[PDB]
Amino acid sequence: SSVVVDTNGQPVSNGADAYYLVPVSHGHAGLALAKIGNEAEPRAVVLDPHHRPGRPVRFESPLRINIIKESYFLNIKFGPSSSDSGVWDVIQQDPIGLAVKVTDTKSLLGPFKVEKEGEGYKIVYYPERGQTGLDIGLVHRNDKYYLAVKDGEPCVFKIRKAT
Amino acid sequence: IVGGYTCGANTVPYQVSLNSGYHFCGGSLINSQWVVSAAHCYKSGIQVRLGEDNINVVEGNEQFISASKSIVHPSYNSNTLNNDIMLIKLKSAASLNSRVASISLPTSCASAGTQCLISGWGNTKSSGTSYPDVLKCLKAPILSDSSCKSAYPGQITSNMFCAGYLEGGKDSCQGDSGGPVVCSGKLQGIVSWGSGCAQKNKPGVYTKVCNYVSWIKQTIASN
Repeated sequence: SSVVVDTNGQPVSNGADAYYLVPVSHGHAGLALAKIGNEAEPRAVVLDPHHRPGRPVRFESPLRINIIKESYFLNIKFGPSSSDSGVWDVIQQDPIGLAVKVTDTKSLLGPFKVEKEGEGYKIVYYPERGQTGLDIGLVHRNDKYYLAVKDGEPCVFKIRKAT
Repeated sequence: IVGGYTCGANTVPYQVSLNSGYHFCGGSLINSQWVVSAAHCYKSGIQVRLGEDNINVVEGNEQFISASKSIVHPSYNSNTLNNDIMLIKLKSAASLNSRVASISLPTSCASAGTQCLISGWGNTKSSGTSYPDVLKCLKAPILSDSSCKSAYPGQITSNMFCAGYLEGGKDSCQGDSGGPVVCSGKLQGIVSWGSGCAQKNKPGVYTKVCNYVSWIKQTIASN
């Protein structure tokens, strides 16, 4: 039910602004893309020490309200607002597991919620809307932290408006 | 509102803004003490602002009245967007004047092709963002339920209708939520959702107020 808030105490906007997700426990690491399996292009969303503050994200709901609440199902994307590229999804892929990846399509209602956790927020993934959520955490591999389902062990972020 | 026009001061006197230090939703004054808005606009300690045309300045014709009760529809489902309606009882009666008047509830449902007035202070752009100082207005027709369902497969219930233009260019948008859709002088819709704003084949989706009139009347009667 609560409004999601940025590091300056302002409500997070619905698509209008981009935000850095700043991890509280891995301060020297930012959002980036990396290769997973035998893939040519980097499509996995990671926290990378050589990428700080990292690529910023937008949070999008079809609801015609200009702020985001913890109860809204969201698309999360890199890049511009009205685009369909850089859209986060969760895809089973070795060696990571339920890996957060980027794709080039965007459903009406995305599968994510942003929920308060400790001193910031966690990203929670919903396989379907009626169900309980799965925390997004980190899989440490190849000197980076792949975002993946890790229920019980969320990566806690502060949300800093890109400006 | 994308592709709309400046309403003008006295033109939409039943429009209110829902405020918690910032404007976040529209609403409609349905009598001196009751406002209807969208369930997804629910927030603690809502202040309703009435008589506003320019949201960013204290014009003096304003009335700022706190909500005393905010009643989300008991079947509101945050997973499906169904039953997206809320009633706010104001703590005191609004004083009615040239810029503050109530909109009445419909006696029956509106038909496809009927022209409606949709208003709000939401985003005026289909790509990017720009928020107006003054209230914006749009004339938009109700679309058939079949074409609404073709536009958004699996997501349109009996308590929603589409309105606008499958061509694009003219629509409600972010910041318009909870605001009025008025057809034949009666409140027929509440701004709810859509895929983007003013995009081809992605019309606005509105809460179908004619389905809720008995619930609204009962709720007002008992509270």
